[PDB]
Amino acid sequence: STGSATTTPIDSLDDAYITPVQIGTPAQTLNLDFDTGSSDLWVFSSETTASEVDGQTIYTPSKSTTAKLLSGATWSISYGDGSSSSGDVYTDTVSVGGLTVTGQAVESAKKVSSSFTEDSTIDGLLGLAFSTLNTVSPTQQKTFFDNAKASLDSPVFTADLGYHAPGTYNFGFIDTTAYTGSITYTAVSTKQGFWEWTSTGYAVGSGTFKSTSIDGIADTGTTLLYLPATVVSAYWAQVSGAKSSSSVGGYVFPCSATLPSFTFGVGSARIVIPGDYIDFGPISTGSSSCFGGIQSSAGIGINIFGDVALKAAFVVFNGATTPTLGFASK
Ligand SMILES: O=C(N1CCC[C@@H](O)C1)C1(c2ccccc2)CC1
Repeated sequence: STGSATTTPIDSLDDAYITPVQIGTPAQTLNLDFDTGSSDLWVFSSETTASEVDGQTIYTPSKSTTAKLLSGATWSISYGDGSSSSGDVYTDTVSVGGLTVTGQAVESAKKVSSSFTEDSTIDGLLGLAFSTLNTVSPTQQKTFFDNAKASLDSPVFTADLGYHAPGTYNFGFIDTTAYTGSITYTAVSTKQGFWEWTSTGYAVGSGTFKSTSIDGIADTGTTLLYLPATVVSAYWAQVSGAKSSSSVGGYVFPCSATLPSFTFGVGSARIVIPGDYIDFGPISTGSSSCFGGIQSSAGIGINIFGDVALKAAFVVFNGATTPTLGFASK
């Protein structure tokens, strides 16, 4: 089997991407944030504290003939940005782009943090990291990909995120028309439950490439590119007027600037992120200070190849017995 679904930016800045997902019988379609950095499929629901729902589409298990309460099971998760949600668990039929999993754990939110309430465009998350990170207790549950894997034509999914444009998540096949040149594959460590890999270095603009190992995660659920402070300083040094602002929470730059590209290594191959992809616009409405898309990972504890990086590439998440990651230009 295979599945193919379009993923759409939630706003003009590509702050996140949403992908329609069918849950239950008859289908209830929710727009979920596919997140390769976590492993819970959770949704706004009829059980979510009413004051914490503001425009989201909710899953109502009592209206689904295939929903079954997973007795005794609860979940609770916190994300890198300090957001969180928690609740109880149903199993139900879940389809993405024509690919159906029966008995998928669908984590129903009783509580969500303010950041989720305030984003009317995201109805939940669909985790695509390794199932070892799944938070369901006392019986850990499998991700949608982990459940679908054995039925797929090939045990893979691909992320093809657009810059200010829709893109695609494919399950079970590699669309050879969706990228240029060849896909370069690179080793993955699953020890922390992430799609963790080691970039071979970087370049800033037309500068010379610096060979250096940068260990990080491929995370579709993180907006920006978070890299070591040395690397980030070298980037922003090439933008007149750019500075790290403690008050704003990272590097900012004059909105009148033309940003240089940033290149990252994947083995001997190179992925080029155009300068425009690094512009996240005014820090507040009407400001001439703009927020940068490349930021320091110093305060995080891990480097994160988020959407800014991934949208520059066609990315293969290969879930074979020994997982790997593949990157191609497009
Ligand atoms: O809605 C979110 N956004 C991310 C920040 C920019 C916003 O436009 C979108 C939040 C989120 C999404 C996915 C994972 C963790 C947190 C904070 C709730």
